Amino acid sequence: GKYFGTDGVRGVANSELTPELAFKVGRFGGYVLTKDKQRPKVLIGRDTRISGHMLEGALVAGLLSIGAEVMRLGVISTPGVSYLTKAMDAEAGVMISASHNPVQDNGIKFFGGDGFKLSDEQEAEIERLMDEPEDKLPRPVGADLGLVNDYFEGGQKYLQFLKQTADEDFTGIHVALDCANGATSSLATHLFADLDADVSTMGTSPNGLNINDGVGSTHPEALSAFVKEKNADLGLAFDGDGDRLIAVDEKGNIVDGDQIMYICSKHLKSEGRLKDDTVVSTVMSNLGFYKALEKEGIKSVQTAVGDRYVVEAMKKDGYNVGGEQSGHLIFLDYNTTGDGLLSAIMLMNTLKATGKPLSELAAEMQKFPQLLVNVRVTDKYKVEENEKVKAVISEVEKEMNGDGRILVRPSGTEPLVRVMAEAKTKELCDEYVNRIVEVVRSEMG
Amino acid sequence: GKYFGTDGVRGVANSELTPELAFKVGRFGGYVLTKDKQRPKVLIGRDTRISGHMLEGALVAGLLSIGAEVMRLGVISTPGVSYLTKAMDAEAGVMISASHNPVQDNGIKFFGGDGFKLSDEQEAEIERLMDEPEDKLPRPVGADLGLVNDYFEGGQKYLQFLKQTADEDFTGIHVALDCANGATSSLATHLFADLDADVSTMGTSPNGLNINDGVGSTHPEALSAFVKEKNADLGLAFDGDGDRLIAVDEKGNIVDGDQIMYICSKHLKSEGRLKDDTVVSTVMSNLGFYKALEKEGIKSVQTAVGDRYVVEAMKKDGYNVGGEQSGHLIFLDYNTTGDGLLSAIMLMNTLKATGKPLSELAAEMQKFPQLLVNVRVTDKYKVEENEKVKAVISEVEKEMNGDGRILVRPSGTEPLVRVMAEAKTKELCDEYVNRIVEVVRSEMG
Ligand SMILES: [Mg+2]
Ligand SMILES: [Mg+2]
Repeated sequence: GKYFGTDGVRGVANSELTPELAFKVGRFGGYVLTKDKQRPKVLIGRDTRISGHMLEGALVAGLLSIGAEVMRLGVISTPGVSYLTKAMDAEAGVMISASHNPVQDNGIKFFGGDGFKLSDEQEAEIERLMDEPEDKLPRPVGADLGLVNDYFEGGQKYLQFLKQTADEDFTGIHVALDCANGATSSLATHLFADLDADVSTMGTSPNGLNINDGVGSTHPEALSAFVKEKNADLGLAFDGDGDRLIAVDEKGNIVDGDQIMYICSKHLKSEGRLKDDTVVSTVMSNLGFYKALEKEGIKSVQTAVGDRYVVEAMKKDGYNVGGEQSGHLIFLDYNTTGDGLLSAIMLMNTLKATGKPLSELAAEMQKFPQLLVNVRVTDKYKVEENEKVKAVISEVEKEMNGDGRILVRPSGTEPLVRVMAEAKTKELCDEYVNRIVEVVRSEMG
Repeated sequence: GKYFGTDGVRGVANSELTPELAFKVGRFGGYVLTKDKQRPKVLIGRDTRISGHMLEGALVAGLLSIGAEVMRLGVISTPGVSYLTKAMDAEAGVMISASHNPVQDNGIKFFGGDGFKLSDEQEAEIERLMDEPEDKLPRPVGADLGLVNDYFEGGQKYLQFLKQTADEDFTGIHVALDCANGATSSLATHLFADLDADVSTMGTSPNGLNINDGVGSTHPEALSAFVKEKNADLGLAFDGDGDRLIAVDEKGNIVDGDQIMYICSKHLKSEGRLKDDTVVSTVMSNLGFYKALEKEGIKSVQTAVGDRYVVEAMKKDGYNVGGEQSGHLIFLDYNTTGDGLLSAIMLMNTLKATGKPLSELAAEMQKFPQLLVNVRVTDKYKVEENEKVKAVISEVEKEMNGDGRILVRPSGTEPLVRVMAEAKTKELCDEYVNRIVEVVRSEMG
């Protein structure tokens, strides 16, 4: 009924996301794409998950059973697929991965020919075919059967395109890489060695079991240690499929996606390349990122959470740069989806154009402290309105006067509500939250 | 109910032999083998059929969904699989091919750990699982899932083993190869170039569509032309999966499996290596092959048609050499199934040990002429007994007195009977058949 969430088709591999489903996906999916060509060119990529092989085989089988021309890519980052499908006029690109999730999980994600996600009505038709119980789709025979020519060389192409967006050799910079034991493990090390940086690596020994196991964008603490240990200029932590980037300065502090977006968009404005000097972001972004934008004369468009809205916003009005705090950054001049390595190169560009250390460049955006307090309440759903709670909030907001932010949303999992403040100091956070919290306890408990 | 015929699982690819079935085969097949190891090592090979890829993917998926360790071999001859599985203590070997059949057809064939076909009771259990409508077999998750390490280097191993059975370099011999555009296309050319023979090739440009297309063991007429055209010492014509060999002499005449068996078994007797100086063959063999055996003091055991009986016979009583007229020859000292390249090397061994041309060596076995006549009859099933027909046959037989043979068997397809004589001359054939034929017309018509 719905197999395509916001990440395409996800599940625990073999339990929920069965090789049986990956076959029907590939078989019906290639049908929906058979309205263009009747030999649609389709690219498959995967990350280093052990189940990728089981799913790639079953999925490739379905694509060849309706006549699609299949191009195995091997293990490559999701950006690589997006770039490659558009750069080789393919009708689609599939990526088998579950990003930063644990190893038992896998997923199937589709790209149409433009390098963006598959159109929402195309995904619709697929789902409507997978709920009929009788496959009456064609079964080509003999030479009408699908044909496979592998392209394990495609990584080298994507690599050479990234290398061409480097403004100059990164000589003299000692960089440390955490590749999450995932899709970027071989790509990243070849990319930065080839730009003549000094490269120390970790999380680059994938074996099908160890993806995002205390490594990668979402477990940056290890890379923090490894940078201080090897006295590196910075650390780069991609996630399992290479669409996120989180950095680490020479002093070992985490540099999140808000700060990277700041650092780079300010670099692009400095070169005339940021278009309309605007930057698209989500509501997930820290208040002091907007503050830092106004102080550098960069307008901002804010959207709802989710890659699809950030990219839709940039597309409508020609925007050059977008991103979320998670490390997902889109440089629409170069690639149609978030690209960890691309982010990394723009970051390195800034490091060598300004000669400053990454500590200093991340300083120029002051993050506002946040504070969460969880109030157990009897019925968490009748606080949306309340003359005493909704009042104390509006009071607290205008008092802040744009140098702070409130958010109160009932938990879904549990019988409690989450009160969260951003302010310019931890102490303003404490009081602002405690005002709202103590009147919430006045009703429920 | 029965999916495993004498060639394992055959069908037209995607119509009858669907990627769906290849999945259940791989999934249930690896289960039946999970009673040994619970991570059974399984080898897959294939020929150059375009559908091999679709079936290999689906089949590999099923093997990984019950935890088998899968070793893709790439394209390799059926002998290669048999040799390799036994030489690497694997629990099974799968070969995806349909031999000499047209390209739209494919098949799945299983080898147990000994390098012989899977035990007949193991194949039984598989079939009994594929007729239950509810897969309640395990579904390992996470690291319990199957694991794949490719071994495309395995051809080079099989190649180096064959190269070690060559009694000496084949220098000075100009050999022509017809590889049917199949599994032996890359193996054969590297093997004979490496033994320093002068090598002309044809049917070695496979593209997934052109397997056994007027080339290979069963269409030898092209290789006949190509040998005369390039003035070669001999031609070798393997079939689609490399288990058959048919040769061609310098004058362009076909040398069938009876004659190869003769030529080689006489060579092995000459070196003390033919064991009990016996040779196993089928009833399909030409009468003058037996005659030629008695004249060289080689005993013979004769069996029913089918690889499985020839190999069972050799196994019971330790026999060294066996084979059918089709080119399928077993050299149990070296490999557990028919091996085209192996046959070829034994043949080359003889050519260089005796210095004679292949014309002369094939001369020493005089084939008896055969003759078939087809008699339309009203009910072809009441000639098994007939006082007038069964009498004229016994008469004709004892007259021949062991220098001839009769066979009369009703056609299945049609309303007629086939009368077939072997005699020492075409004229004895003509009369012997016409006697039997004219009394058959005396009843039916
Ligand atoms: Mg991701
Ligand atoms: Mg064969």
